[PDB]
Amino acid sequence: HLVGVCYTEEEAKALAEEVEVQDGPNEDGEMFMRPGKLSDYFPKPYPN
Amino acid sequence: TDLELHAPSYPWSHRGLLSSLDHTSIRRGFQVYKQVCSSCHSMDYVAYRHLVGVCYTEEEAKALAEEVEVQDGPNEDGEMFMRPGKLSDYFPKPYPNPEAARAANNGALPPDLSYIVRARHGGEDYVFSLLTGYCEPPTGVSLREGLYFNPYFPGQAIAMAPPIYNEVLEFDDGTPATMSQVAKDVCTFLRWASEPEHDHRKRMGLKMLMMMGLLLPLVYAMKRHKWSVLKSRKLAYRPPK
Amino acid sequence: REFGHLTRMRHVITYSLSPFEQRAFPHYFTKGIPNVLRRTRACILRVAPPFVVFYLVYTWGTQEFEKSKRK
Amino acid sequence: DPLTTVREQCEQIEKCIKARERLELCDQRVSSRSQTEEDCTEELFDFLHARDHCVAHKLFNSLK
Amino acid sequence: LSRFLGPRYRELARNWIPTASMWGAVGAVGLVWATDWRLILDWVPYINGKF
Amino acid sequence: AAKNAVSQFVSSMSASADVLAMSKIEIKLSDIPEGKNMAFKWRGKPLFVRHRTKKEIDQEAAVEVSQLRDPQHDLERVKKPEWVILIGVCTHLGCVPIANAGDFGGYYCPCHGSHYDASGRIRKGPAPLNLEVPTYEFTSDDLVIVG
Amino acid sequence: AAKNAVSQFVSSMSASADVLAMSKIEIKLSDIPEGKNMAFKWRGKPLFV
Amino acid sequence: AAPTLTARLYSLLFRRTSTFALTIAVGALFFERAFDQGADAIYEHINQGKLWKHIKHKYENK
Amino acid sequence: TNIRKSHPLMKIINNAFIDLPAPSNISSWWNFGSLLGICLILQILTGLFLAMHYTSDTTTAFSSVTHICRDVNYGWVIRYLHANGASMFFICLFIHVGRGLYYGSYMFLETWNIGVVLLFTVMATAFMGYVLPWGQMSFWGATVITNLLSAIPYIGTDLVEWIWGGFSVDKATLTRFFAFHFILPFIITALAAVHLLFLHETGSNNPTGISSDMDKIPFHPYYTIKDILGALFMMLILLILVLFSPDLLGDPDNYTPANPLNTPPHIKPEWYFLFAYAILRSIPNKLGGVLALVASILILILMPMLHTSKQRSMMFRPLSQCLFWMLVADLITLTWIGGQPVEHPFIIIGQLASILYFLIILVLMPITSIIENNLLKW
Amino acid sequence: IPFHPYYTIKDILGALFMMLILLILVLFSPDLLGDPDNYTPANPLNTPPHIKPE
Ligand code: HEC
Ligand code: HEM
Ligand code: HEM
Ligand SMILES: Cc1cccc(-n2nnn(C)c2=O)c1COc1ccn(-c2ccc(Cl)cc2)n1
Ligand SMILES: Cc1cccc(-n2nnn(C)c2=O)c1COc1ccn(-c2ccc(Cl)cc2)n1
Ligand SMILES: Cc1cccc(-n2nnn(C)c2=O)c1COc1ccn(-c2ccc(Cl)cc2)n1
Ligand code: FES
Repeated sequence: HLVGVCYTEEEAKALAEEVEVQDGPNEDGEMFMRPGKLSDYFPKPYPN
Repeated sequence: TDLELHAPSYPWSHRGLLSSLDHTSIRRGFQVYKQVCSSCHSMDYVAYRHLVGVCYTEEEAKALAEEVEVQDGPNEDGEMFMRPGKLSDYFPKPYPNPEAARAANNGALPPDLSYIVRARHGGEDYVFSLLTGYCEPPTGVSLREGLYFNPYFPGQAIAMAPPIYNEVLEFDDGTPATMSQVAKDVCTFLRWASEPEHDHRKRMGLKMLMMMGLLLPLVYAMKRHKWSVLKSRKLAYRPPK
Repeated sequence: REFGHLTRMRHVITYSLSPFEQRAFPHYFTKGIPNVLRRTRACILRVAPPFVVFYLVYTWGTQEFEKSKRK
Repeated sequence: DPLTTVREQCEQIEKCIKARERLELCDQRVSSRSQTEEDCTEELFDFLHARDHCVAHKLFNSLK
Repeated sequence: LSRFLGPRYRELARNWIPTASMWGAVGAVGLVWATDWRLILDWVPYINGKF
Repeated sequence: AAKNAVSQFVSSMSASADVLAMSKIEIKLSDIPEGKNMAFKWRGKPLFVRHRTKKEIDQEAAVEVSQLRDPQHDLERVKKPEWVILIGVCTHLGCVPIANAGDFGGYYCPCHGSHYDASGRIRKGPAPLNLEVPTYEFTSDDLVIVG
Repeated sequence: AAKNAVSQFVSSMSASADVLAMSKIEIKLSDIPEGKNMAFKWRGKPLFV
Repeated sequence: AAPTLTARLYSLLFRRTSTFALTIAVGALFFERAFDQGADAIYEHINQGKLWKHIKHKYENK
Repeated sequence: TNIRKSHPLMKIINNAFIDLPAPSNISSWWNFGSLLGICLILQILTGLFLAMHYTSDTTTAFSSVTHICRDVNYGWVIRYLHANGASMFFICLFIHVGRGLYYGSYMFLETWNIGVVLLFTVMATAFMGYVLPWGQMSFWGATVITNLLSAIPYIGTDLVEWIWGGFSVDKATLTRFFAFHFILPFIITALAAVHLLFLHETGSNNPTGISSDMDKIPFHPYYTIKDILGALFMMLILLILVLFSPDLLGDPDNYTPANPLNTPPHIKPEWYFLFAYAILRSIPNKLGGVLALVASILILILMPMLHTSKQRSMMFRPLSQCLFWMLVADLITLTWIGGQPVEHPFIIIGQLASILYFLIILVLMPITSIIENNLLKW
Repeated sequence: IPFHPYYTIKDILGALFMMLILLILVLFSPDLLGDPDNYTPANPLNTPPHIKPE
């Protein structure tokens, strides 16, 4: 929601990559980490 | 080139117009699902709380969910908690989150079995003729290394190894578990699976057939009362001569 | 179009009886089946032979599809 | 084994004596030459359809 | 039939036709602003259609 | 009452989207091992992205145009021949098969014994056309923009 | 026969199967170590401990 | 004379143009456990020993 | 001071249903017009319950339908009422059209023309609702239709892009099939009240075609009780199918969820679209199929202009009704062919009977009405 | 007097004056009439300072 408001799309794809999030399950393993993919709501400060 | 084989019609105990499903045959049919399949197949539309009043008592089916422990969601003090199963438990998946179960199954995904009887031309009549009509490939017919010659499959080459033989398990009531007894039980469990309202609708279709034997003769006699004025009348034409 | 405005009629008389002076079923099966057998002999020579032409195409149309898959 | 006692005598009908009698009359003909694509699936379908009906009328009373 | 043709209806069709055309070209150019016909907004380039 | 009542209210359910960055600007990962291709999420059906890795070459130009129903070859649509993406539609029905089944290296359509190829042409009938086109402009280094 | 459309109508919108199996009773004993109290974010109306 | 010589219930019941529409409301009773006969008697007669309340006594008492 | 004749609301009811002059010899075929109004109110009430639990999303839609059949109270009886209460709508609709064609009722021109509009809006509403369960017949029936809708040369390719939501098949794809399916039954209702405002100008036709202003009876009590008897006989046969065989008319392949990665063995619509599907596949072109589709429903408007007989009804016309049942026995042949594979015998029969449907209405009917005039000495 | 043209044109003038004042509130102050406390999600574990209808 910031592209066109505060930053260009680069400066925002690269700003999502500052933090790595937990995405869903998978084969060939589990709980795999992933950086921001721009479809990412702002990270939670607490688990619960 | 080859053709289609059609399953013969069996005299089931629920193929009558006011008939039911034999509930002890559904009890023995869940065990054959528990222990022969459910390692290659699933059932994500049927829970454990749906068999209370059908096969098992609520005490009997509470202790039957306990056998498997299912991962639940995140919390404090941990990330993925482990707890035993409750009655709010859909039957757990055999290859969970399976990108390619074919890795375990030679390039073929085994289907969900929640609607396998409602989604086949021949119903549970097709599933019984599938499991008890296996053969070995005939002359001129080739084969892949993980394919078997089933005559009741459309391509006649199925990637499922024959899952039932004589005494794959033993029942908790002493019936002799031969190949046909275990098959009939999972075609009476797999009809209740895809059609759980089967018995409730054949009795509700009796509480209206005895109400149209009352109501329908009694509006027809209101009709013949009014129309008898017109049905009996006489007409005459008397012009001046 | 109300009742005393529909047409013009002269010299016709009508006699009618009460619903309470009549039995419910005067002639039910002594007159019922010779009346239905009259209406069946009339309109079955117009209705039925179109539908036996569908039948001879259906029985021939699944005797060619089953020899289309064999020898 | 309620199958294989029902299955056995159900191929002693004089309708299954016709449907399998030509199965090895065509079974001996495919592997004669090394390059032919004639399968034997069809005279197996005539035999299985003629056998599985007679099994269906006689099997469900022996069980449960 | 013979109810329909003559020297009357087709000279009533003579001053009809301009009416027909401007009943037809009304339907032609009027359809294109309601249903977003992008293949005919190109032909007159003066009208900025979508921003 | 026309240019502001009717000319406005198509864009909620039109080619104007719901999410800003969906697949058109989303750059794609190597979540695809070469050998088989499995399903996706948007653009409707699985737009099967391809890493031939020096494969599919020659297979393309071995059979020529004569009995081939549709003149549409991968010499011009895709720019360099280690690159294609597919469509999940058909020309008559809407058919794609379970991936990597066939004799030549193509598709096993079990509806009417039809047979399709990997990069989208047809041996059989009754397919009138060949499988249609996705919209793309490949520009940058590794970032995949289809849309 | 005239109730058969409408006597099945009032008992229709009281909820069916996902509700009275668990909102009947939820056993939640042996939860807490002593000295501090928790909150149960269930029971419809809330319930404490 | 010889025909039914009983009472006449058209000088009270049904005759009312109102009752034509009131026997959705005033004529809406009397016949629910008179038809818990038949319905719950011939359903549980053809279904002998197959329902759950015909077999639950085995797994009732331990 | 009769309150049935002077009250502002009650006058309209009294003029339309109570004191209306009706012919005395009206038979059972005039009952199916009130059965269509029974079937329409039933589909609207049952459809509003099913809309409270449905979710339009191509990932979560096959699962929303199984949720009502296995979790929601009475959801199995309300869902199978709806799927079977649309087969009853379509069997009453084809008897109703064949009545008005037989007894010459199309001569009420303003009534007949609104009827042909009602036959389009009904056939389009039952299409948008069958795609909504989102199984293997709901996907491969919508992509057969939209291929024949992107063959219109000037509007066709940008129109199918709007109904799919701008994409192929995603969440905002079934949002437009669901919105038009909610709305069009409330337009069928308003077109049926205008339908009966034009019949009130002449009153009804009667099996003899001859006018009947000497022999009228009031509508109440004679046809208010005869219609009620026919409406209860309809609810008997309807509830037989909901409670004894609710899967008799549908298809099993719509119980497999929608997935383009697999393919069904056949493409088969419901029984009441099979005559219109045997005509699309009979013309080997995507333009001569979408034109031969709409010509099969639009040909009803030429029926007032093609009538060349001196009499109105077919009761006294024995050669004209011999051709009425060749037309009924040809819509049966087009319903059997419409659910067969496209093979050798099922295409020579599919096109020799898509021709005969148009040769009977347009050519063979107006010539046989003239031979009848010539044998009666006009 | 007849209703058309005298009150078919006088009502149209009043209906366009209504859509002016309505679209002023949608596009210049769309939260003037509501309440902020309905932007806190429903939770009985907390309590609002006041109860206020529209
Ligand atoms: C160890 C493997 C394995 C076991 C055990 C197994 N299955 Fe399957 N099943 C498969 C595979 C693989 C397929 C898919 C076959 C194919 O698609 O070629 C399959 C598919 C099916 C089908 C669909 C067939 C069709 O025509 O679509 C039915 C029905 C079925 N299984 C029933 C059963 C029953 C009943 C049991 C046990 C009582 C069972 N399966 C146990 C592997 C298994
Ligand atoms: C939603 C659909 C429809 C509804 C609710 C409806 C309703 C009715 C009703 C209530 C009547 C009066 C009773 C009767 O005569 O049966 C009637 C008559 C009639 N309808 Fe329909 N109808 C519908 C569709 C159609 C169609 C599709 C046609 C023809 C193409 C049609 C043509 C006629 C005609 C011609 C009559 C008068 C017949 C006569 O009096 O002889 N209607 N309709
Ligand atoms: C007027 C005539 C109508 C017809 C002929 C019709 C037809 C259909 C059909 C054939 C289906 C497919 C059912 C299935 O295959 O399971 C369906 C589904 C559905 N319809 Fe209707 N419908 C009508 C009216 C309505 C109305 C008025 C509404 C909403 C208010 C509605 C809402 C729905 C919904 C929500 C579904 C969801 C899918 C399902 O439950 O199967 N329908 N309709
Ligand atoms: C309005 C109108 C106008 C012109 C003709 C006719 N009509 N239709 N058939 N006949 C012989 C006619 O005179 C009608 C009546 O329309 C119908 C059809 C059924 N009902 C009905 C039945 C029972 C009850 Cl309770 C209420 C209504 N009304
Ligand atoms: C091809 C195919 C396959 C499977 C299901 C279905 N289908 N879709 N809906 N229903 C109930 C189905 O059976 C179909 C569509 O079949 C047809 C044929 C002609 N129409 C049609 C005619 C007029 C209008 Cl206006 C709209 C559509 N639809
Ligand atoms: C108490 C409280 C607090 C917050 C919001 C709301 N409320 N609920 N809806 N809206 C718009 C609100 O402002 C209320 C309800 O306030 C009232 C007062 C009387 N009625 C009433 C009168 C007639 C009828 Cl028939 C129905 C209701 N409602
Ligand atoms: S892919 Fe379906 S027949 Fe060609």
